Amino acid sequence: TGFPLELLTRPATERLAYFENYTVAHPRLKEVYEILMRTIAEPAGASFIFVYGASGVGKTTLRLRVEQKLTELALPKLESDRARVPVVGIEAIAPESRYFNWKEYYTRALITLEEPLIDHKFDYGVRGISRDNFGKINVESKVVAPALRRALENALIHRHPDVFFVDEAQHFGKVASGYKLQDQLDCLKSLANMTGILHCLLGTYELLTFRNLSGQLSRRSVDIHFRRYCADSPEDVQAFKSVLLTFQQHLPLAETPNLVDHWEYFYERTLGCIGTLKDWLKRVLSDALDREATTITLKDLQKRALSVAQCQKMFKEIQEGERQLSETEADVQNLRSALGLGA
Amino acid sequence: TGFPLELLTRPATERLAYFENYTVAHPRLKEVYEILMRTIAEPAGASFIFVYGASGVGKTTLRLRVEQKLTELALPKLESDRARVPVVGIEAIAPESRYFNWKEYYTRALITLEEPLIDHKFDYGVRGISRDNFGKINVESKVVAPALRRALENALIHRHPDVFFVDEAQHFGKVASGYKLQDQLDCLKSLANMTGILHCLLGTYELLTFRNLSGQLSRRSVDIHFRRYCADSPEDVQAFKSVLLTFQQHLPLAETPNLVDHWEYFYERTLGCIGTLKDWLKRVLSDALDREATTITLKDLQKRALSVAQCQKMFKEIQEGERQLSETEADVQ
Amino acid sequence: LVVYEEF
DNA sequence: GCATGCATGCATGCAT
DNA sequence: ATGCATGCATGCATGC
Ligand SMILES: Nc1ncnc2c1ncn2[C@@H]1O[C@H](COP(=O)(O)OP(=O)(O)NP(=O)(O)O)[C@@H](O)[C@H]1O
Ligand SMILES: Nc1ncnc2c1ncn2[C@@H]1O[C@H](COP(=O)(O)OP(=O)(O)NP(=O)(O)O)[C@@H](O)[C@H]1O
Ligand SMILES: [Mg+2]
Ligand SMILES: [Mg+2]
Repeated sequence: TGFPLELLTRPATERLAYFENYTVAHPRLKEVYEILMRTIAEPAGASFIFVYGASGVGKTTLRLRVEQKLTELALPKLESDRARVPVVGIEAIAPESRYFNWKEYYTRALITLEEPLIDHKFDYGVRGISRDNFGKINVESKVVAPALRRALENALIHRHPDVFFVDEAQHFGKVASGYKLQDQLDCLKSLANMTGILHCLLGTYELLTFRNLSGQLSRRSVDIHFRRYCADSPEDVQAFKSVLLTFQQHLPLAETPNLVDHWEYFYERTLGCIGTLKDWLKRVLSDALDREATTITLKDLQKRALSVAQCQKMFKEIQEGERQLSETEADVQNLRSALGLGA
Repeated sequence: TGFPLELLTRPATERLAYFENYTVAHPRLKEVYEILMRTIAEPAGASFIFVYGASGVGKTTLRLRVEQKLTELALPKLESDRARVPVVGIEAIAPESRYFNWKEYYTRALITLEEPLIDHKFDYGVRGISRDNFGKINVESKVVAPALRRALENALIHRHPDVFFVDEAQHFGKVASGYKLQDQLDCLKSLANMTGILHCLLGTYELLTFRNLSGQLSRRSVDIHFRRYCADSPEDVQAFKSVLLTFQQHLPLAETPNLVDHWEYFYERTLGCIGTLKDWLKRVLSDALDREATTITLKDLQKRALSVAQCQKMFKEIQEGERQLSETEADVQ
Repeated sequence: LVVYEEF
């Protein structure tokens, strides 16, 4: 429908903020969001949710959107059930660490449920972890891992969140030379099992090593593929054109170029990823606002486009990931013959 | 205009002191000074200012001049509010143990920020840390590190210094464990964010590895390369010759020695560093005054010049630092 | 060869 | 065997 | 007479 004309009366910061807050609900995003929401609505004896998408596809934005949706849905019940907390999302390693430190993960998870009215709980069962009636929850550095793990388990059971979110979970594979991938997944499964809280794992195609390592984790896991748009499928091309036209209409500038016709160039420099294209357009708009120009030129797009080498590397990475995730009827027949009564 | 001619009748001590006080504003120093002041005037969201350079270029002199000029600027605003502290600066302490001691650094930062008008913030939430029976602050030994860090944060936010200077910040790199190196800088960053005070770090090329452990550090900080004068480009050679001419004209001696023609030897020993050149010339002038000589000969320069091995090691270190700073980030913007 | 004012 | 720094608990001196 | 605050002794926790 186009951005409102009142934005042009505002300086560059407000226009860029409006463009950043603007979101497009493309059909693939809508389908994946619906699937994930329905999966959260009924875990059905599953402790893991594996959502893997390429870089700049919209996994994080999907996480915030779904978190806000569960918060809004639970609020009417949360008026009377004030003790409950519907969602909680943390990163695996917030400040980069060459290694994943379990203890750091549990400390972050436990501190990421704080509320100003901490009277709901009164206790975690472990010394050195209670706060002095403050919104800031303090964890003593000398507390051993199993005890504060017990505290986190008790907090998760009492608070009863609907789903635990682990964004950018590709960092779980950054083991401190232990090479204990199955042990790490077993620890996470045990946590989910004694806590009864559904765990959602979000990350790139790197975590496919986490996918089917063991049968127990295979049954406990639910696989969701955040598919990108590919130029092979005509409907994907049409959706990409629709996203391009919507972003062209909603970017706050006096005039906009016919960037829809350049869809081949955009797909080449974005690999059909909504998040990457949005970041590219945000960079272009930031450059234009720095220039305070009223138009976008082809050179504006080409200045802050993705490098050729980066596109080549990510294309191969994504194609390999999709081939790994690809399924064929041949596999179904092989499995049926292995079980028996093949046809 | 040169040195005052009246100083020739003054004793040698006065002439030596005058030469020591005299400073040269060579173009690289002026550029670095202006860049540092403009960065101080507007934080631009950067909590750190890194100014690294070869040893003996004048980082300490730059810091001192910045502190003096900032005090001069802040005096009219200090007239109204006496509680505000314009600038706090303190050299980093090289620890005798492998691990850096943050407790001693915090205590010394509190001592540096000491204000004679103690009545403004006489209580930081401390256990007797405030001064008693003497002007200096008496830090209680048994005070734990987190509490004293909280007291330091309270004092910093109460005084709100314009900029915080940490001289010789390369001592921060001194840590017991290799993987533990990542923690000191983020602790200092968290302290800066909690206080909101602009921190500036000065040091040699040793901190370059400590500088760029991640791209976030580059994003959240401003880099200032105190470049030396390189004989490769004729412009730096001309600047070095002009600096030598100025030192020649300002050196308190009866006859001005022709130091310009020996510029190759000076670059051989000073390696394009103005501070080392000033130290060498001060030593030579001291010997000249003690001998009560009238001119400077090449033997005088050779007697007090740095050894060839010292120069080789210094050149190797500075060349390695320059090559490591030649790192490039060619990627999508 | 330009004389430099004191810093 | 030990060193060395830090935290805690108890004893005691002082002030109200 | 008693409560509070600080100084000292000892354990401890890690390192050598
Ligand atoms: N639906 C959307 N509408 C508009 N902008 C979007 C949308 N999804 C993503 N973006 C933009 O793309 C950015 C990155 O999206 P994000 O959700 O981090 O993608 P990702 O595939 O999870 N990337 P990674 O950090 O590699 O996992 C966002 O911060 C937005 O600027
Ligand atoms: N540009 C200059 N003009 C005049 N004198 C200078 C200049 N730079 C340095 N000096 C003098 O030389 C001395 C030594 O220089 P200094 O500023 O200590 O070097 P530095 O590079 O900071 N040394 P360090 O940081 O310990 O490796 C100063 O204290 C001044 O006395
Ligand atoms: Mg993401
Ligand atoms: Mg110095």
